[PDB]
Amino acid sequence: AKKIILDCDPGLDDAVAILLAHGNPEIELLAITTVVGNQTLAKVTRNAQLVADIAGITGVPIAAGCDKPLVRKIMTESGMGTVAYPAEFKNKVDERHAVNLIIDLVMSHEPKTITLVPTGGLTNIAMAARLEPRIVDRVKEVVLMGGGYHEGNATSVAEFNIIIDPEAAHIVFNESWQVTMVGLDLTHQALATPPILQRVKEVDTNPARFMLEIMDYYTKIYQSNRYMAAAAVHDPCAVAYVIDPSVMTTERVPVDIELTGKLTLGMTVADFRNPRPEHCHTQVAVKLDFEKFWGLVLDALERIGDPQ
Amino acid sequence: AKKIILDCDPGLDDAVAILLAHGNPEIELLAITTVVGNQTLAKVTRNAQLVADIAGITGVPIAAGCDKPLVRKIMTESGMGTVAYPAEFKNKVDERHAVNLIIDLVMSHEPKTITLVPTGGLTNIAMAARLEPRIVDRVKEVVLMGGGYHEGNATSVAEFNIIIDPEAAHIVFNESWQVTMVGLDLTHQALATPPILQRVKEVDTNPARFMLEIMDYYTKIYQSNRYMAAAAVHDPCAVAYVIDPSVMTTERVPVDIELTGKLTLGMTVADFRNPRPEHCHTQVAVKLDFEKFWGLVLDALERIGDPQ
Amino acid sequence: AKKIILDCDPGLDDAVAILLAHGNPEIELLAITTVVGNQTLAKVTRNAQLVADIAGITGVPIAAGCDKPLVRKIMTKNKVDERHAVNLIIDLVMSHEPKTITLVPTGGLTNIAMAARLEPRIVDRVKEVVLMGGGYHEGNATSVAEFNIIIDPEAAHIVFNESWQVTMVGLDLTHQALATPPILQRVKEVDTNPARFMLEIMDYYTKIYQSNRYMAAAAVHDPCAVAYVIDPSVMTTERVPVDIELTGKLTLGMTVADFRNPRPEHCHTQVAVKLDFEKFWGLVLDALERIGDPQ
Amino acid sequence: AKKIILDCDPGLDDAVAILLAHGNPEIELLAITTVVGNQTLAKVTRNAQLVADIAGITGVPIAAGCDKPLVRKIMTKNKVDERHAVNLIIDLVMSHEPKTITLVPTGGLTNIAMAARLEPRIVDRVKEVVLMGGGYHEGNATSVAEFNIIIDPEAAHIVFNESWQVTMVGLDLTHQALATPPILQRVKEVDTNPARFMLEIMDYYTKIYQSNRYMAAAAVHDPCAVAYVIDPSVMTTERVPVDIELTGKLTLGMTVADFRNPRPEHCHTQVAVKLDFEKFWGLVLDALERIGDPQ
Ligand SMILES: [K+]
Ligand SMILES: [K+]
Ligand SMILES: [K+]
Ligand SMILES: [K+]
Repeated sequence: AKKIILDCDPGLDDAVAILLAHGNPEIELLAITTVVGNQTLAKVTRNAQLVADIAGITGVPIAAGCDKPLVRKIMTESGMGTVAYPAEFKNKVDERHAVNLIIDLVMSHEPKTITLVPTGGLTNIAMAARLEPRIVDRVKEVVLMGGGYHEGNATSVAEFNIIIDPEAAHIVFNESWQVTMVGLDLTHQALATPPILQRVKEVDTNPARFMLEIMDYYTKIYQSNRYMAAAAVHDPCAVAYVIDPSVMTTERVPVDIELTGKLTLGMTVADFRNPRPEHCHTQVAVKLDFEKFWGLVLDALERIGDPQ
Repeated sequence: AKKIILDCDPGLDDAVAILLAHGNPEIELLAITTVVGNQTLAKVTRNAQLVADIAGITGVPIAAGCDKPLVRKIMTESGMGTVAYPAEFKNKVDERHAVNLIIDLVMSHEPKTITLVPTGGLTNIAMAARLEPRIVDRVKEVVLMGGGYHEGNATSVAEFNIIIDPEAAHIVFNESWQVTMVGLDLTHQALATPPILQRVKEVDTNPARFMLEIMDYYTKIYQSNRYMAAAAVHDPCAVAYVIDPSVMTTERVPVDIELTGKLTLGMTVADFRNPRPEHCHTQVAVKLDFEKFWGLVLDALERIGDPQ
Repeated sequence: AKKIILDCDPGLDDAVAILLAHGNPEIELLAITTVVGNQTLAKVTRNAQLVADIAGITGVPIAAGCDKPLVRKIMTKNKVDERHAVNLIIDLVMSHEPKTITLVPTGGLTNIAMAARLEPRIVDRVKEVVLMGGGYHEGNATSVAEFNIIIDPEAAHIVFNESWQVTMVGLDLTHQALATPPILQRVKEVDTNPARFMLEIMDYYTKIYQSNRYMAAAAVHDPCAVAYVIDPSVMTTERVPVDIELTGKLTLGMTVADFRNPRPEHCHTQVAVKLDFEKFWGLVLDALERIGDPQ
Repeated sequence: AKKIILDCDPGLDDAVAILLAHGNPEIELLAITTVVGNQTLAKVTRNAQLVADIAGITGVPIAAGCDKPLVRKIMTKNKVDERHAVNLIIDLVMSHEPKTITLVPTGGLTNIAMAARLEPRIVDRVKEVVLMGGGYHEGNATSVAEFNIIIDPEAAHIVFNESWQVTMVGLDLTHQALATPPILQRVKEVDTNPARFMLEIMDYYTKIYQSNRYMAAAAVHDPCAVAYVIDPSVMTTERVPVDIELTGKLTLGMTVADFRNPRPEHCHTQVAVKLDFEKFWGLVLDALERIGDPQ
């Protein structure tokens, strides 16, 4: 079965993550919920709509959530890359706010059956926990793509999804549900190598082309500032985890969030020190199983086929 | 008319505030919403129920809101003082969460017609703004009892309602609605002097006795640590303001909230310095009109009469 | 009698405080120390030399102390002892009997702090500390902080946290020390080059500041610190606890005082409140007369 | 040749670092400075005197520096120059040619910081700074911070922010410097009271720490700093920017390094990574031999 709710801010990675989730047979996408990111909530939502349509997704609500972080200010493109949007989408946005939507699903289903998988800022997730504390013990677990125990990108020590809303992050990590942090340390191992891209080209389906198109567009921009032999895809990793834990190793360690540091704001602070606790609701992802991971993505694509 | 929503955490002051609001003919109480305080959300809510019943209030929802602050931990009695609760209340709690309730009222009414009057931590108010940004331009204004520009109590520089949830406070003060801060600087002038208490005793109504009972109980505890000739009542002041601005002087000054200080956490930072801006959505209360203020309370009592 | 060590970052008010220090009989000026202020240490030292000459002061060593705050980046005739203010300070205190000197800082506390940490024995020989810094319900560098504290918050934290007796002559008081027209008169009619040197300075930096807007009158600050020394009776004080904010984003460098009431009996800090305009001004004036004309 | 000034807070590792400093031919030990550490300055000085005797060291001045961190509250035969480490330090640097000494701090940076602020001319005479402090992906005092940094964060901030060349021999490296059984052998077979004095100390503080749990082996830290001096080749280093966290609640005192990649060409800081166990240990050992038996 494996029922989830994908909370994301569709830029390249979220799209793959949506594709994988939609395409993998062990996942049941209950919803796609959206959150402000490096692009506005409105833009990110269209993007999600765009993907939904490409992948041929149906009967899965896409709800927009929070347009700004809890407390911090964000204080700072045509379609998605070179892909134009149709004048109108097939898939529309619900009117329930992602937050309100997440609480109902959770509360309307059996306990410990839904996994939350956030791939952007933690704001909706945080709001929902604070708004309906009951959802924290119902949820099966929280598997998120974010943070980095020994690696940063937004900064020397910090990861985007976290620095974006450190309080929401603080809320989420300190609630009691079980939390799996799939951070930069793992994700950086997820390289779309030439052989992989080739394999993708071989699938020859609209969605596969679309994927490569957006990969190409973003990769260039990225691998254009400096040099990346290859770019890594992050978000899908979280989903891959729910499909099959064994796809990476994890470590049980306490992780909390820095809200006050000048240099270390948003750092996901991990304590791998001498006595490791007996009871810890947090864990970090360490090693990726490359072949299995990319097998999963390729599989999802083959199954999606050419919808429409 | 004067439609409001009273967001409070009923301990002594909130009760008077509810009495005044219910009893004054220029106020239309749309709702009583509850928030975690120095007592748990559950306890505070009963207290509100208790008052509602004493005052003979009807058709005004009492909704419970947030049970903890946004990010901080609170990390720390029989009826209400000597007053016992009945086995069951006449007034029940809605099921809409205060937050959800505040958004509907606001959104279901004409723009700029509802005044928010928070008398406890700002958590519900903050949650609702973040959850439905639209409510910020609809609301007439926000008149809150909290803060202190030159006076603290929770600490040397800080006031309870603010130190309790500094982020919620930060959210509220930084949103764009018009905000009137009725802080310790004003409130401390609101003394229940012997003559006043006498005047209250002269009203001779159940609600008046009840008031004195709770006044007495809390006053003793308070005026028992050290010496208060008289205790001041805070919360009602906010309400008095909406009934009639002229009851106190205010000053337009920018006010923001300290979230990082070691000594100054939660301080409502006010800038009364050399060029005062031309456009400022914040203002502070400075001088109380004692006679008019206590006249208002005495009036409300006379009008409430003896309900039931 | 009073022995002091006026620590400062000469510019308008320091200058005056210096004059009043010198020209007042009950003040014995062991030394004039220098600290980086709005201006570069160098400039502040020259300045201090200028004024010294101007006041016809001799036998008072003029030492330059620190040129950058402890941790923060500033970010925006008579000679100079080779002594670094800090060492000079230490000796003077080690070199005299206990509780006889009073430290009179009128810039940031960076020499004072350094000195307390280098030789700790001085906080308990020092008679008491009297600074012109802070504001308990007033700010200038910010809504809440004052120029002297915020420049070197750590330093200030240190000083305020030492066990010695500190008297904070903050903005709350100092904003009473007005330079009003009538005053500009009796000063004018003293006719000493210093008296003039006063108004010259009073005015230049009188306007500028009044210039942005409309400080109907100006106020001196630095002197008030001396004033109190000379005659504690000159202004009122409340003994309240005081500490320095180092981490607030809005409140950095705020002199935080607790006036809440239960009041402790054992308080080593206190704050200036009400000033006796008259007494104050006289003092200043007498001193100007007394200096006469520096041969 | 190498002239250094081993700044330290003697306890187990300092002790060794001292031995290796003395007993190594290429090291010329201008002085031994002392700084408050886990122990009181006093105790740390005595200790240093003990060891000095023990090593049969003479002509090396032993000065006590600061007894409390700059701002934070700690909170929980051979004689002592009357020189305060800080002054002593300043002279030595002012008293010799440019770029000839290397500062080797192995406690908190509070004397180094103070000294940089008192006489600024030293950051540009000093050859380079080599400290045993920090951790870039490792912590001991906390998940992320190391004992030497967190003790005096400001001080460390200062040092790391000065323009001089800093080499941080942090936990990442130092946790390689293991005291393994075989090692405990060749040491045992040196048969000098110092050699013994080593294991005596090695063991007492060997167990204790291994005692809480199970440091199969122990590691020395302080020495590694010396080691590098003696032969930079002894361990690898990466030139990355490094700064000190002063305000994080979880991250205070963290040595924050940026390994992100675009890498600047003009970096004055660098970090220790891989150690040559062998080369390291030899060094230590040779030094023990060379000391022979302190007459
Ligand atoms: K994302
Ligand atoms: K209240
Ligand atoms: K000054
Ligand atoms: K050490």
